[PDB]
Amino acid sequence: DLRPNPGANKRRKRVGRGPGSGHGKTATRGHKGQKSRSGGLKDPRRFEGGRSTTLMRLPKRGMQGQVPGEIKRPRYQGVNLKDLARFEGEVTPELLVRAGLLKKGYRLKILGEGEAKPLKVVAHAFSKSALEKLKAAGGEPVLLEA
Amino acid sequence: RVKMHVKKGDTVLVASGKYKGRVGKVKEVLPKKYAVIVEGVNIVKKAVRVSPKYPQGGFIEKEAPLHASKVRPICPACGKPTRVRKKFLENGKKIRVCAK
Amino acid sequence: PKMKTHKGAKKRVKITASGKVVAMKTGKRHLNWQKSGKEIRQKGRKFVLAKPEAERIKLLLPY
Amino acid sequence: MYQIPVLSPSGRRELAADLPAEINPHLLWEVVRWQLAKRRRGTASTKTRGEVAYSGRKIWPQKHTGRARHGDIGAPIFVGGGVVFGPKPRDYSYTLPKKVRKKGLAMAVADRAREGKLLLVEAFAGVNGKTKEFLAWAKEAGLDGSESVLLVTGNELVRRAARNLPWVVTLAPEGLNVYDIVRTERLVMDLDAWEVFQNRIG
RNA sequence: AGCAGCGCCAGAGAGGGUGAAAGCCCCGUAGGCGAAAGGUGGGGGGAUAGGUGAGGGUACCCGAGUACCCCGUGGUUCGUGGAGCCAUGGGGGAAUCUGGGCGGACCACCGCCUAAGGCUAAGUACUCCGGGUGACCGAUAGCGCACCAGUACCGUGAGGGAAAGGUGAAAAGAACCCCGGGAGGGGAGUGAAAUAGAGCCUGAAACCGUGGGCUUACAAGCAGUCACGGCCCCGCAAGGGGUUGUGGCGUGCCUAUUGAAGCAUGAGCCGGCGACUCACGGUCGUGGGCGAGCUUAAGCCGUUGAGGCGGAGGCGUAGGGAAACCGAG
RNA sequence: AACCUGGGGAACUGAAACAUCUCAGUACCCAGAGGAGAGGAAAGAGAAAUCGACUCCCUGAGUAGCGGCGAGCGAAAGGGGA
Ligand SMILES: [Mg+2]
Ligand SMILES: [Mg+2]
Ligand SMILES: [Mg+2]
Ligand SMILES: [Mg+2]
Ligand SMILES: [Mg+2]
Ligand SMILES: [Mg+2]
Ligand SMILES: [Mg+2]
Ligand SMILES: [Mg+2]
Ligand SMILES: [Mg+2]
Ligand SMILES: [Mg+2]
Ligand SMILES: [Mg+2]
Ligand SMILES: [Mg+2]
Ligand SMILES: [Mg+2]
Ligand SMILES: [Mg+2]
Ligand SMILES: [Mg+2]
Ligand SMILES: [Mg+2]
Ligand SMILES: [Mg+2]
Ligand SMILES: [Mg+2]
Ligand SMILES: [Mg+2]
Ligand SMILES: [Mg+2]
Ligand SMILES: [Mg+2]
Ligand SMILES: [Mg+2]
Ligand SMILES: [Mg+2]
Ligand SMILES: [Mg+2]
Ligand SMILES: [Mg+2]
Ligand SMILES: [Mg+2]
Ligand SMILES: [Mg+2]
Ligand SMILES: [Mg+2]
Ligand SMILES: [Mg+2]
Ligand SMILES: [Mg+2]
Ligand SMILES: [Mg+2]
Ligand SMILES: [Mg+2]
Ligand SMILES: [Mg+2]
Ligand SMILES: [Mg+2]
Ligand SMILES: [Mg+2]
Ligand SMILES: [Mg+2]
Ligand SMILES: [Mg+2]
Ligand SMILES: [Mg+2]
Ligand SMILES: [Mg+2]
Ligand SMILES: [Mg+2]
Ligand SMILES: [Mg+2]
Ligand SMILES: [Mg+2]
Ligand SMILES: [Mg+2]
Ligand SMILES: [Mg+2]
Ligand SMILES: [Mg+2]
Ligand SMILES: [Mg+2]
Ligand SMILES: [Mg+2]
Ligand SMILES: [Mg+2]
Ligand SMILES: [Mg+2]
Ligand SMILES: [Mg+2]
Ligand SMILES: [Mg+2]
Ligand SMILES: [Mg+2]
Ligand SMILES: [Mg+2]
Ligand SMILES: [Mg+2]
Ligand SMILES: [Mg+2]
Ligand SMILES: [Mg+2]
Ligand SMILES: [Mg+2]
Ligand SMILES: [Mg+2]
Ligand SMILES: [Mg+2]
Ligand SMILES: [Mg+2]
Ligand SMILES: [Mg+2]
Ligand SMILES: [Mg+2]
Ligand SMILES: [Mg+2]
Ligand SMILES: [Mg+2]
Ligand SMILES: [Mg+2]
Ligand SMILES: [Mg+2]
Ligand SMILES: [Mg+2]
Ligand SMILES: [Mg+2]
Ligand SMILES: [Mg+2]
Ligand SMILES: [Mg+2]
Ligand SMILES: [Mg+2]
Ligand SMILES: [Mg+2]
Ligand SMILES: [Mg+2]
Ligand SMILES: [Mg+2]
Ligand SMILES: [Mg+2]
Ligand SMILES: [Mg+2]
Ligand SMILES: [Mg+2]
Ligand SMILES: [Mg+2]
Ligand SMILES: [Mg+2]
Ligand SMILES: [Mg+2]
Ligand SMILES: [Mg+2]
Ligand SMILES: [Mg+2]
Ligand SMILES: [Mg+2]
Ligand SMILES: [Mg+2]
Ligand SMILES: [Mg+2]
Ligand SMILES: [Mg+2]
Ligand SMILES: [Mg+2]
Ligand SMILES: [Mg+2]
Ligand SMILES: [Mg+2]
Ligand SMILES: [Mg+2]
Ligand SMILES: [Mg+2]
Ligand SMILES: [Mg+2]
Ligand SMILES: [Mg+2]
Ligand SMILES: [Mg+2]
Ligand SMILES: [Mg+2]
Ligand SMILES: [Mg+2]
Ligand SMILES: [Mg+2]
Ligand SMILES: [Mg+2]
Ligand SMILES: [Mg+2]
Ligand SMILES: [Mg+2]
Ligand SMILES: [Mg+2]
Ligand SMILES: [Mg+2]
Ligand SMILES: [Mg+2]
Ligand SMILES: [Mg+2]
Ligand SMILES: [Mg+2]
Ligand SMILES: [Mg+2]
Ligand SMILES: [Mg+2]
Ligand SMILES: [Mg+2]
Ligand SMILES: [Mg+2]
Ligand SMILES: [Mg+2]
Ligand SMILES: [Mg+2]
Ligand SMILES: [Mg+2]
Ligand SMILES: [Mg+2]
Ligand SMILES: [Mg+2]
Ligand SMILES: [Mg+2]
Ligand SMILES: [Mg+2]
Ligand SMILES: [Mg+2]
Ligand SMILES: [Mg+2]
Ligand SMILES: [Mg+2]
Ligand SMILES: [Mg+2]
Ligand SMILES: [Mg+2]
Ligand SMILES: [Mg+2]
Ligand SMILES: [Mg+2]
Ligand SMILES: [Mg+2]
Repeated sequence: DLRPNPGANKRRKRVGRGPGSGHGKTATRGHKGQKSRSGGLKDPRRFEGGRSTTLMRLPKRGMQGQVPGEIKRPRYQGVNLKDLARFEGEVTPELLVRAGLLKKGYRLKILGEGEAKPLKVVAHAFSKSALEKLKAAGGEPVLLEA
Repeated sequence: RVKMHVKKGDTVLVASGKYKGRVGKVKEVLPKKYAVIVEGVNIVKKAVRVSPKYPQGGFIEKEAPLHASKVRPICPACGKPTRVRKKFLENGKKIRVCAK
Repeated sequence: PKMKTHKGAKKRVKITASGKVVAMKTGKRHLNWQKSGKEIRQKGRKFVLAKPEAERIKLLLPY
Repeated sequence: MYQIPVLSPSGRRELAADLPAEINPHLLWEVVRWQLAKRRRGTASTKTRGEVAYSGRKIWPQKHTGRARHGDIGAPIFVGGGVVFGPKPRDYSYTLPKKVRKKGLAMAVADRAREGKLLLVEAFAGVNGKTKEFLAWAKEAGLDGSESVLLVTGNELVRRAARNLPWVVTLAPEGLNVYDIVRTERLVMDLDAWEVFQNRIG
């Protein structure tokens, strides 16, 4: 294979449009033709009408903030036992983060749909319904404590 | 500095153009313009003279300078490049495969 | 560089898991005085928007 | 394909390989583009109406002057004035996905091998950095020089050889890049270098 | 130095120059040497300054207008907020380890750290200066300055601030004669070339002129177009070129406007300069890699137009609720 | 030349008016340092019976939070590096 004919396979096409020409996009810009098309219109996405923005809706969100900021609290990662049943051996937070769906998330909590393979599953929390599937063919190793 | 180059005042061959092949002693070497005076390129100046003193100056076809690249030094064997060998003390220049 | 999330709109609008935008019913805090029990109840729940829904999406983008 | 030609003092024992079959022309291109774009250097720069020697004083009143209407000379409509959207320096590189870097690499080699040009040598009579030697070795190697050759090898002496030779491009083992591969007609690489090529992919 | 013939070097086939297109002609390049003198120099070595302990009693010392409190303010993401911490202009004003500050009012609990004296290299920033490299510019560009430019010129001054590059390979730069006061020409002469002859390569356009062809003094016009005829011009003819006599038809270009030939805007004419870009983030589409996974950032190693390493981190695999919490709900 | 540190410190502009706010501790005036300057061995961080001077980069994160809760503004711990 030589340097000729590796070119983009018929769809890269850096065909950017040129607005000053005389045919296509002409006198005025691509689109324009009027006024307040010249340097920049307000936002306008979230913003402009000139009237009360749609900001008429209201902040229910409580706890929306506080001076010192956020409170350090344990974060539980929902991990379904359907993907858990995928591999087999002895599932612990170590494994699920080493490769899977933990991502250093503070805590592990298996739960939900899927069918439970037989094995010890060490987690920090179990859904009531999740405890059933694994109980019906496995061990329920709860979290730490100290 | 570094202005130095090929040969000096001695015997040399001319591999130029209008005077290709010719051979002769280089009577002058001006390093500034990187040209040397041999006996080849000699053109006829019509001028009486630039300075009024001495009425008759010469329609002389005197020697015209020549780019120091078209001329090559020479020895027993005709036309040779220039190697250099440090003597038992000084610094002499041997030719392609001989001495001086 | 790096669009900033519009805090004012995050503080009052949650985007659904699909792509819809929800918020609380307007006019339930002040005008109140004595409105049909229907009203104050109808005003408790949240709703979906329409076109500007897409407008507000374009703010909480990193969010 | 599989069976690659191998060269050694003992003879032409043709071995085999594991390189893929399907060659995506486009993918290859992306990688070649990526190499050529990363090497670019955004050295091209021009001075904006801002960065330019001229003053700031308004040149005329703009009223009952009868002249046109202007500010400072630095304005872009003012021969000598600042440039409009003139190029500033900027980086032309990007992070092409690693998976692809490997893909292309294999596919390049594979391609060159499928044409039957990939020769895995081993014997090198070229003792020292002497072009003559390599010129001889290559002569008996089937490399008359009628074909550009990407000589890949760990030995820096073998480098010395083909180094100056025009119709050849020396290169280290890790230097393997689809550009230089595709660039040349023939590919010749030491078995020890084929092992390290095998390490990245094999 | 092209082309043909026969050779050769290459740890050097980067590049530049030589009358045009040279690895081997010249300067270089690869590779390799080199400092009496000045500068630099813990990288290697040497020396000195300095520093190094266990258990018990005593409770002497451990940085003061300081801590701390209050009034006024500053800094921080913190706009007086529930407002701490740090800093301090004003007033009050301690203790030395049962001392004292902090962990976002305050209190108790648990833990952290020792204020009110000072010094400390490296990693970091920049580029007047030197060098290297460019999908950087090529004299309206590029620095304001390729050229004796921060000049000429302008302004009381601060300050403003230009224009202006190129004979040829070599000056061989045109002796001598002729016209002319000179300038400038005409011969002669140099040169491959002189409409390359000296602000001299190329030498476009507007604009001025000389010669020739068609044409015009009863004619009405956005200057053209369609037709026929005549005159001149290339071809033997068929054809084609130029010009315009008569007939038909016919309201400039742009802008702006409901509407312009418009007595609405802009434009003396030519040449050159001149306006939708890039960076980061976003959203849709599209080409391709991989797939319940996908992907790296600084940086390190390599290279000197080579890549590789680096999973920290990001997006995705679960949602719902203000939240506690619960979870295929 | 620029970089740096301290003392002093704007307005246009944004908010589609404007006064808090923004522009910005930017522009600039001033004093001082040097091949750098600043900072620097905890009366620290802040929730881990954890970390262990300082600076610089990546990240954390447009998160936490600040805000005529408008326009906007925007940390730190921790993790990867020099
Ligand atoms: Mg079009
Ligand atoms: Mg638009
Ligand atoms: Mg504007
Ligand atoms: Mg505007
Ligand atoms: Mg507007
Ligand atoms: Mg209104
Ligand atoms: Mg004399
Ligand atoms: Mg005479
Ligand atoms: Mg749904
Ligand atoms: Mg209320
Ligand atoms: Mg009421
Ligand atoms: Mg009722
Ligand atoms: Mg209710
Ligand atoms: Mg995020
Ligand atoms: Mg300026
Ligand atoms: Mg100036
Ligand atoms: Mg101005
Ligand atoms: Mg001004
Ligand atoms: Mg006026
Ligand atoms: Mg006028
Ligand atoms: Mg201009
Ligand atoms: Mg200029
Ligand atoms: Mg000018
Ligand atoms: Mg300029
Ligand atoms: Mg990298
Ligand atoms: Mg080569
Ligand atoms: Mg030819
Ligand atoms: Mg080289
Ligand atoms: Mg050639
Ligand atoms: Mg050459
Ligand atoms: Mg050298
Ligand atoms: Mg020496
Ligand atoms: Mg030495
Ligand atoms: Mg010294
Ligand atoms: Mg010394
Ligand atoms: Mg020394
Ligand atoms: Mg040192
Ligand atoms: Mg000692
Ligand atoms: Mg001892
Ligand atoms: Mg005691
Ligand atoms: Mg005591
Ligand atoms: Mg005492
Ligand atoms: Mg005492
Ligand atoms: Mg004191
Ligand atoms: Mg306090
Ligand atoms: Mg404040
Ligand atoms: Mg405060
Ligand atoms: Mg502040
Ligand atoms: Mg601030
Ligand atoms: Mg307030
Ligand atoms: Mg005080
Ligand atoms: Mg005491
Ligand atoms: Mg005491
Ligand atoms: Mg005491
Ligand atoms: Mg004690
Ligand atoms: Mg005591
Ligand atoms: Mg507390
Ligand atoms: Mg305790
Ligand atoms: Mg503490
Ligand atoms: Mg102390
Ligand atoms: Mg340093
Ligand atoms: Mg420099
Ligand atoms: Mg010019
Ligand atoms: Mg010009
Ligand atoms: Mg100069
Ligand atoms: Mg000069
Ligand atoms: Mg002037
Ligand atoms: Mg004057
Ligand atoms: Mg001026
Ligand atoms: Mg010339
Ligand atoms: Mg001259
Ligand atoms: Mg000259
Ligand atoms: Mg003359
Ligand atoms: Mg003549
Ligand atoms: Mg002539
Ligand atoms: Mg003449
Ligand atoms: Mg002419
Ligand atoms: Mg000419
Ligand atoms: Mg003449
Ligand atoms: Mg003259
Ligand atoms: Mg020329
Ligand atoms: Mg004229
Ligand atoms: Mg005239
Ligand atoms: Mg008429
Ligand atoms: Mg005929
Ligand atoms: Mg015809
Ligand atoms: Mg007519
Ligand atoms: Mg209209
Ligand atoms: Mg008119
Ligand atoms: Mg008018
Ligand atoms: Mg008007
Ligand atoms: Mg107009
Ligand atoms: Mg006019
Ligand atoms: Mg005009
Ligand atoms: Mg970014
Ligand atoms: Mg983008
Ligand atoms: Mg959409
Ligand atoms: Mg895309
Ligand atoms: Mg397809
Ligand atoms: Mg990967
Ligand atoms: Mg980054
Ligand atoms: Mg190493
Ligand atoms: Mg390196
Ligand atoms: Mg190289
Ligand atoms: Mg999610
Ligand atoms: Mg369900
Ligand atoms: Mg203001
Ligand atoms: Mg407003
Ligand atoms: Mg106003
Ligand atoms: Mg501020
Ligand atoms: Mg200040
Ligand atoms: Mg330093
Ligand atoms: Mg320092
Ligand atoms: Mg210091
Ligand atoms: Mg300090
Ligand atoms: Mg200090
Ligand atoms: Mg700190
Ligand atoms: Mg930095
Ligand atoms: Mg980022
Ligand atoms: Mg704030
Ligand atoms: Mg603020
Ligand atoms: Mg600010
Ligand atoms: Mg950190
Ligand atoms: Mg660190």
